[PDB]
Amino acid sequence: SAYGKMLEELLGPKQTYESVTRTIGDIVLTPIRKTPWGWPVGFVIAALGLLMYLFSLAVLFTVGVGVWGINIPVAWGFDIINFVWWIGIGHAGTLISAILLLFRQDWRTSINRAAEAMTIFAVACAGIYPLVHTGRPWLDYWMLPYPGTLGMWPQFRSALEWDVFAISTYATVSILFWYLGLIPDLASLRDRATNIWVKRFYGFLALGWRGGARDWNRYEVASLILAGLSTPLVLSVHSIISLDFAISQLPGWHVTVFPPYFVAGAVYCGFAMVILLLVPLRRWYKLHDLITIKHFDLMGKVMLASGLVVAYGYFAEIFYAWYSANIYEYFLITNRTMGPYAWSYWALIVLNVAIPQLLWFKRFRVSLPWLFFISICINIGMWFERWVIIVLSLHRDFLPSSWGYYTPSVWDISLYAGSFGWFFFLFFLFIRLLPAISIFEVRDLVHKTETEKALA
Amino acid sequence: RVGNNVGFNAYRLRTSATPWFGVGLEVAKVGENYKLASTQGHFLMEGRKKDLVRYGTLAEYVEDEKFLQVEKEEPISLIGEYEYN
Amino acid sequence: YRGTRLPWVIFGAGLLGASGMFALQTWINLVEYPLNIGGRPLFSWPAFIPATFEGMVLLSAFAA
Repeated sequence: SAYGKMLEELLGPKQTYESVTRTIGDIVLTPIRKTPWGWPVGFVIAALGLLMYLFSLAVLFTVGVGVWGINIPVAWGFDIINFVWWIGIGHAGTLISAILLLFRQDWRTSINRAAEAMTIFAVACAGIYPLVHTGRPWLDYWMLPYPGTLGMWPQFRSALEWDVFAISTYATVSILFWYLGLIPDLASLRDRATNIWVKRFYGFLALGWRGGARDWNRYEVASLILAGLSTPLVLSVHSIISLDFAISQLPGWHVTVFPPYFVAGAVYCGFAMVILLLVPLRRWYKLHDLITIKHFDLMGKVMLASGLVVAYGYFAEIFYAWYSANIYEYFLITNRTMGPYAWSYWALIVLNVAIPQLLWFKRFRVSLPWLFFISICINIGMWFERWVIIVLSLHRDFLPSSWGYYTPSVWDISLYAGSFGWFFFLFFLFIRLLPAISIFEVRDLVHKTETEKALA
Repeated sequence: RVGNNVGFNAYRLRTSATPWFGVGLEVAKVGENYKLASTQGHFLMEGRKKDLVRYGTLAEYVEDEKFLQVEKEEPISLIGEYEYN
Repeated sequence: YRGTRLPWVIFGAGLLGASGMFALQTWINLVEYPLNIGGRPLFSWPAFIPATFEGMVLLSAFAA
């Protein structure tokens, strides 16, 4: 049937419930020192990247926030370009896990946890920059509302006060919706462990899951509503992060279309990171029977449906800069196209509007070497968008006597390139400790493929 | 400890006969790059007159006192208004 | 089973996290220490919504 021809393109040749469990119950529950190579010599490169993270933080806390090369015109440099970037990555991990659950689509089941757990670790590296770019990080509890023996409360008019309410909600909701999606799987890992103190570990995480006829109905409504709550959440988290630029009167920042273009940029850069992390998980970890090439064909289309709202945002920011008869937004066009950071706006149009237009053609989407090259070109390209928006619009603004440059210091590089350590330290821990791909959601779409094969 | 090595001691170029200006200089650049920490940045009014220092001349000030005060209507402001009595 | 009563406690706790966060920022800016921060009005009815929205999403997902 026409419905079976799209289900059979997401799974391998033949799969049963104990086969989809064994395929994921062998990437986990394999013994330590039987764990595959490339993980420990990938977890060490990730741990050495974490020692660069905790040392670029210990140098930042001790010496100051001014080891970053941030000037006074451009006080927001890599610390916020990488905050909006890292949180932008995490938004298309929930568009897979939560927004696609609204559309009841099934190409999300295999890429569910490898993107939902990708969100959290892209928030654990994005939730640190608003806690560390402050000059006095120890007083970051002042951005929280609490009766604190001095009548001051946070402002609730600035988007850095909505950030600590978006990032903290995005954290403790994409964690709970991720931990919700694990209690059935951690019950599969517990029942299949055959190792005391390993069965107890997953038996403690999967609280009492039990399966259950009614426990599954309460799950299907808790997972649907959480998916229906993480759809306006991530539509607002990178819209609130969008508003720490759009509530400022700066020329390149007060662009009103930032909310539906930062969200479109977060889904754009996020699917690039999902593809960058699944082509290795599909190749190295033998998950060819679960993460089929139709998942990348569709991720390349959703990464295209978002990349055209970004490539539209580059025009709704150029046109309405010109359409605004301001001297200061006319200059915005003649400061990005020309100017000292002209190459930033041209290593951006090339990397978001020229190179990733190949996602239109199935020749450049099914072919994973191109989808992996376009995803590299988007993650770098969507970093330059966050550099064009922040630094290229700050360093040349009103009052020409306040024009800086922001050459980033070594402690911006040794913190951003070390942030990938804290991302892969957790992402390699998640692969080894937890199922790197949903089990019951892949038990379904196997029960759904046999249910459709039953009629035909 | 402050002015201990701020370079270019210009006193070692005088003559005591031409102590304030002399016309026997040979420049002959021997350097490539220096820091030269200046605070301003752009030294040009990038068309942003009327927001930067507005200039004129008394030739056109006696004939029109408000010759650079732009006549603009009361700008709309959604964000309330407070009184400072 | 015939349906779960969980969507009603999510919404009940989500309306309590929305009317409990909008009523916190309004109380912070009107009753308890009202500030002239930026010439903006005390009851700024915008700029309270992006923080009572994430008080609605957070309190719901805690009850979800």
